Amino acid sequence: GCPWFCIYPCKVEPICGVVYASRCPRACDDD
Repeated sequence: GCPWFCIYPCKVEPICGVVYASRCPRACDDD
């Protein structure tokens, strides 16, 4: 299943970008 951090992105980087990369493995299959 996809993590909600990756499903519901935010527009404030790099704090969102860092967590995005770390909390969205290929497991999500890009939704």
